[PDB]
Amino acid sequence: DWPVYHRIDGPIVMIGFGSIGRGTLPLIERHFAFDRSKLVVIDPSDEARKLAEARGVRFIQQAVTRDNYRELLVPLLTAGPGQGFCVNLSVDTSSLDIMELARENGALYIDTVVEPWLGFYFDPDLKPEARSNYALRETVLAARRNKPGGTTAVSCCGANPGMVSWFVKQALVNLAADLGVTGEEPTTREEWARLAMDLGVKGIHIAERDTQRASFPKPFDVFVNTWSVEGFVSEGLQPAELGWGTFERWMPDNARGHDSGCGAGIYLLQPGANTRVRSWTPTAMAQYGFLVTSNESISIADFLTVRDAAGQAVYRPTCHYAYHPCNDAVLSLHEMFGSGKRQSDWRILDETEIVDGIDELGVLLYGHGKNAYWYGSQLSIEETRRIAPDQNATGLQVSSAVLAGMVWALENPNAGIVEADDLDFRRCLEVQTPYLGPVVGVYTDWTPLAGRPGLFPEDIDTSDPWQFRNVLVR
Amino acid sequence: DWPVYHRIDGPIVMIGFGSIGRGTLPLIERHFAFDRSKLVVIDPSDEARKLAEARGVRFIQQAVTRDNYRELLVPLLTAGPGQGFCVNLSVDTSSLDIMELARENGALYIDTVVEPWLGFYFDPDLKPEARSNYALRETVLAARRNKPGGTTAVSCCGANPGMVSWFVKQALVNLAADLGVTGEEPTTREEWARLAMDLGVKGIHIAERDTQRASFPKPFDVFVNTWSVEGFVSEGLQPAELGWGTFERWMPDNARGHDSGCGAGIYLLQPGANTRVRSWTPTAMAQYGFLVTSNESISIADFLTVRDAAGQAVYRPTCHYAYHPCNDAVLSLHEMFGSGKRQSDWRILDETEIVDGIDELGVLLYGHGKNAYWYGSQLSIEETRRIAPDQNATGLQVSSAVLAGMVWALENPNAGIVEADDLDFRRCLEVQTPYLGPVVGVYTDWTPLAGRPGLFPEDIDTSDPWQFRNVLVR
Ligand SMILES: NC(=O)c1ccc[n+]([C@@H]2O[C@H](COP(=O)([O-])OP(=O)(O)OC[C@H]3O[C@@H](n4cnc5c(N)ncnc54)[C@H](O)[C@@H]3O)[C@@H](O)[C@H]2O)c1
Ligand SMILES: NC(=O)c1ccc[n+]([C@@H]2O[C@H](COP(=O)([O-])OP(=O)(O)OC[C@H]3O[C@@H](n4cnc5c(N)ncnc54)[C@H](O)[C@@H]3O)[C@@H](O)[C@H]2O)c1
Ligand SMILES: N=C(N)NCCCCN
Ligand SMILES: N=C(N)NCCCCN
Repeated sequence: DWPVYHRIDGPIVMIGFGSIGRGTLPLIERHFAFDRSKLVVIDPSDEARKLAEARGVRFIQQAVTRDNYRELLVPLLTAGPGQGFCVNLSVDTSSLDIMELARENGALYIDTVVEPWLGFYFDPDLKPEARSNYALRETVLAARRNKPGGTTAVSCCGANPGMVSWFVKQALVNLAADLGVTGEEPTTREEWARLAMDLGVKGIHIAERDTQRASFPKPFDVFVNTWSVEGFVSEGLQPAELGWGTFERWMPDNARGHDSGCGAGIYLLQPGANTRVRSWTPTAMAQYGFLVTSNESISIADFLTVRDAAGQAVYRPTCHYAYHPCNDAVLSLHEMFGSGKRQSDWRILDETEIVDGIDELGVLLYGHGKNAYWYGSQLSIEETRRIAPDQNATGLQVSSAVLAGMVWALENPNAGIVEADDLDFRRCLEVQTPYLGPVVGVYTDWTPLAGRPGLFPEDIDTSDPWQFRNVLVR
Repeated sequence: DWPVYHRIDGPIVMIGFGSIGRGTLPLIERHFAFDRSKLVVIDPSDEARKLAEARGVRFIQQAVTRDNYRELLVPLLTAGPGQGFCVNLSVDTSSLDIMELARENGALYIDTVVEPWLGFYFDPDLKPEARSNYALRETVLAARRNKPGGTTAVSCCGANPGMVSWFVKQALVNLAADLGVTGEEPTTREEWARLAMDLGVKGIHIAERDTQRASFPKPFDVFVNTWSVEGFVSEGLQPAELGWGTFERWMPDNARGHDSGCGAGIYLLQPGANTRVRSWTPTAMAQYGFLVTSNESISIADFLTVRDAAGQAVYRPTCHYAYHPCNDAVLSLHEMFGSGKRQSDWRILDETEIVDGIDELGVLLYGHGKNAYWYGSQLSIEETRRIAPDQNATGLQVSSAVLAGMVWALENPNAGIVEADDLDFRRCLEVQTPYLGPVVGVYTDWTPLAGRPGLFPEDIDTSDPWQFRNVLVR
């Protein structure tokens, strides 16, 4: 039977009951021991309420806001008798503020994104830099510097960001082993960064192809996706953003850096979901991905940075998302950007509405001696239905990563604010792997210069195929 | 009863029996009197052979090539009694060479495209300019100069190019009445151009939205379209191309012109089917179109050119395609350009495989006192099935235009080499309109600057919304 990993000796407050909350609830019920009445879900949606009622769980129909979050969450999280867990799977709420509240009150915390309070992105006074995930992540890093240690709070532990950080570590270990380099895995950040450097990893794509197909044709003026439409659209309209590698010799005119922080990132003055990059996955082969911002684009690049004695970064990989979402989402983006406005309506594909497909999600490490190596999950919708209810393949990759992060936090409850790169990757993947379907590593000789130059002149760097100059669709 | 317009007393030689041939042959049988045994269909494919045999129509299973076209076609064209008609609906054949052969032998000719002999576009020696439809059109214009008058040959008489030239004329007439511009209806090229000038038409999009949806989900590694995949892909990989208006104040760095010829065109050093433009149709509202080259982009701009005494152009409209193909074609393009190569397979949607949708195809005239005006056809697949067999809505707009061109050529058989702009638009529309479904004019206040500037800085021209600088997606 399914492993029960830990007892939760206090309230479980789930904030948000959308596609991820719905997929995560049954895993929490499955894998943790707790009096069922300890769990309560908070979401303003009527649709969410009706589903919660059907699932028999306590439900509070309320939006968490800057104005009410303390009066609402403090009593719920401290109801006792022991340590509670705030599982934040919402939109429109401040990850940082909720995380800091949980910590102040001794509750564990996890989320899958650094989200700001509602209103954040449509303020007519926020410059593009302030919209970036770099900036948002810096608020979390600052919180950690201000209050080191204390109760564990796991930031950005979904599929991506989240799981993909563990994939990068496993991929680095495999690359070394495949070269016949034996010896202990790295144990410190510095050792991981040096392993990437020593293997000659120039960069990393979070290389995803979602092939889930709907049972109905795409409706006009409806945005369709396999996870949050609101969240995807919001992220898609943020600047394109990437961790910026030391090997890069060119950036677009509209690229910008940051005055402060870890130094690992740049962003482009254009929306990520309307920015294409040339990339590759095992099922897609060569494909376009969208250069949508993601926390791990920065966090992984930062994590794998090697500095000289003077503190200057001398090695860092490029890192960014190369996302090919489901066909209906591709059409939805073309519709949205073509119209200049959000569709009037949206829907998230339910497992009952998906005829077939997988969410192929992995990390593509490139520039090393074997050119490119993709490592990740090929979870199908059919396998998903066999192993976890109320979600599609996209959702299960996320919900199972939340499960893994929750197990890690319960096992390591005094670790302070941590990112996915800080967790024990082997333990997290041991928890998650039952929900990931095939997890495979595949080498390819494909590069962004395959078939180039073609019929027209192009500004390419033929000496270094994986330069962003060659990857970016221009 | 359907009108039988004329008797055709000689051979009817149909070159190519793909999607358009299959839709055109029944209209030919319906609307012309002739002995059925005088029709001959030539196509290399077994698929076509079986379809022609099912119709009891004479079939020759050959590819027409530069090597064989004279020995193959001359006996067919001249079999008598009296004047034959060459109906060229093929790919991979030289429109100019076959046209010249037909003329030399006194046969009428019609096609829907200026196509080169197979091998043309894979010539790695070929400079981009030589790939352009402007160049191909110039070979036809030079043929007309070399041999003025003589037997009628109608070049590029499909839906677009073809029918849309007639829509431009009607739209100009409608604009003149709605704007209160007095004067007799034009009856010469010079008068038409002067009317466009007087109305202040800055430019024209061939503004198309195909909403035909398939009964099956898009297959991986299959290019799906509603008409020729080979043709669309070929055109899609040609340079983006447009008739270039005198009002334009900016062109991109990768734009180029021509050293000779009519002067009406530019092209961009990038593939047209991977070039997006901001455009509009009544059903789509604001949308992206692809800037795919088309003969009429040049022919309409040229036709509507006003010159001073020196022969310098003082007015000319911008004119180009802004094509939003069916959803499966949009996905197919993303797949093809993302992979850097043609899919392994392709299919053209049969009417039996289309669940719903329309081919909304018109002309969007902009820059005048009522901003923008769209005029064209909203033909649905349902209406298509009721009125014509063996084709979808895309096919019927094309096949009915070929019918109109054939009627016109029979009534005007010594007009020499002509384009759709040279034909009597009222007579052609009188023949075609029964097959076009709703034909409507719609004004809109939309402009390419709607919603702009937005979240990010953009290199726009705020002085004049319709500038190509604002239309082109960068
Ligand atoms: N790291 C990853 O891999 C990953 C993957 C998917 C989603 N996410 C993120 O997880 C979150 C949930 O995604 P989803 O697919 O479930 O989204 P969703 O849009 O399906 O659901 C979001 C839910 O939040 C609720 N909500 C809105 N305002 C709220 C408020 N003020 N307080 C409480 N709840 C509120 C909505 O009613 C909705 O049910 C999103 O922020 C998304 O960006 C991360
Ligand atoms: N102006 C317009 O509106 C318009 C619209 C659609 C198509 N077209 C053009 O019309 C033509 C026909 O389109 P379609 O949808 O029927 O294309 P299709 O791809 O369905 O059919 C093309 C046919 O040509 C045949 N063919 C190939 N090589 C040949 C050769 N050497 N000699 C004779 N036949 C040969 C093929 O076997 C096939 O049956 C294409 O060139 C296309 O570009 C124009
Ligand atoms: N990483 C993002 N920008 N969004 C969340 C993506 C989740 C789909 N695997
Ligand atoms: N005009 C072209 N480039 N191709 C022909 C398109 C026919 C779709 N109405």
